[PDB]
Amino acid sequence: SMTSHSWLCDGRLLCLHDPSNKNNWKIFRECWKQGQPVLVSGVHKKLKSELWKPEAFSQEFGDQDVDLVNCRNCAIISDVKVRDFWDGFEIICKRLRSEDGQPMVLKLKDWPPGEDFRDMMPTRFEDLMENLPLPEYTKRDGRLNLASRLPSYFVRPDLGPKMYNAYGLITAEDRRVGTTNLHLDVSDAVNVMVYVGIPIGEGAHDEEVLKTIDEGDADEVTKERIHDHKEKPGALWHIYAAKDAEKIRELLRKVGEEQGQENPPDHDPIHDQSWYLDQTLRKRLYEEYGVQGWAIVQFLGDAVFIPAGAPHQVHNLYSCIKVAEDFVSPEHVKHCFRLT
Ligand SMILES: Oc1ccc(CN2CCc3ccccc3C2)cc1
Ligand SMILES: [Cl-]
Ligand SMILES: [Cl-]
Ligand SMILES: [Cl-]
Ligand SMILES: [Cl-]
Ligand SMILES: [Mn+2]
Repeated sequence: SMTSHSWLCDGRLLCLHDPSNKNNWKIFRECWKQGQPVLVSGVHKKLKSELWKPEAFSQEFGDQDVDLVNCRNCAIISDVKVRDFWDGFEIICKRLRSEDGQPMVLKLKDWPPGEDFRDMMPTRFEDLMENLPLPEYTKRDGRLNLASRLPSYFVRPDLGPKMYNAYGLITAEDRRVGTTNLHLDVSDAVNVMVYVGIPIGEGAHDEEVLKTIDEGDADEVTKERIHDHKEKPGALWHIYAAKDAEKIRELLRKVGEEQGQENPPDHDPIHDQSWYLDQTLRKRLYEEYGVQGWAIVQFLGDAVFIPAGAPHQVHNLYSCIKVAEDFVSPEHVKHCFRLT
């Protein structure tokens, strides 16, 4: 039967099933007030799927100049054409190669750049903004979005949305690297998976993806989405409560020191955006500091709600197109205040 919601992370994470149901706020606000993330499935079924294809992005925008990042070593690839990224999104034999001659796992940096999404892609902008879940929270003029209503004593989000485009991580060694490193934001955010690209050429990569999900501490209900429903998994997230941020900074200072980094005793390893918590570091955070996170697999059409002040990291299982919008809920506005 079709139901309003279910629970992931062994009862710790709300999953809403109908992205446009006007009754969702009744389910959402109790979990949100506690500082928990929330997942909403099914947003892909509301979108014009022809607007979100990698081939359309290459055809329409391919002559723009951009920078990429090699996810395996953090090296910047400067001043290339955006088609050089998009044409290798799913076809491995078209990817830019590293010195060792392997195809690179690449992230497209800051594209569209700054606040330019609305001006460069007005039809995409309309399609996404009109179909965001929890619209009183997430729409620029929503009654529970304080983004446009606050004085300069608060840090306001930029005008969005923002696009996040990167290849999938492939090997056993890649399991220890992030697409986006551990960091926190002072605004709330909703992040929608609009396209998952399962590649070809090295097409038969199905078992390292299951081992990544399993080692990432993903729940059994999450594994039933793949095996029973054949949903396409895009990315593995770890999210931590805002109240656990200082204990995470203590762990990463101790590890920085063990590894011969020479940081002052006050430095901020979360703001630095330089760490990915692999299986070893997550176990150590739990055993040594008592801190547990939410391990979330974001499938095609899933919208992840990230509370302000919550440390989070992202590991792409396949090639992903994500679009995220920032907002300021009254529940979490304290995290963007500039005093005390
Ligand atoms: O795509 C769909 C997914 C689930 C449903 C099922 N209904 C059940 C009633 C209800 C009440 C409150 C909030 C949500 C719901 C969802 C319908 C469509
Ligand atoms: Cl909070
Ligand atoms: Cl457009
Ligand atoms: Cl709402
Ligand atoms: Cl990063
Ligand atoms: Mn972020």
